[PDB]
Amino acid sequence: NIAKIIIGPLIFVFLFSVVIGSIYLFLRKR
Repeated sequence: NIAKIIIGPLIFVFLFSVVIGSIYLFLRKR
């Protein structure tokens, strides 16, 4: 297999997790 193939979902879930996750903190912030 290739590493890139793994980077695809790895970066998609990683980047997305951070983005969406950021809201979890923002909402708490006041």
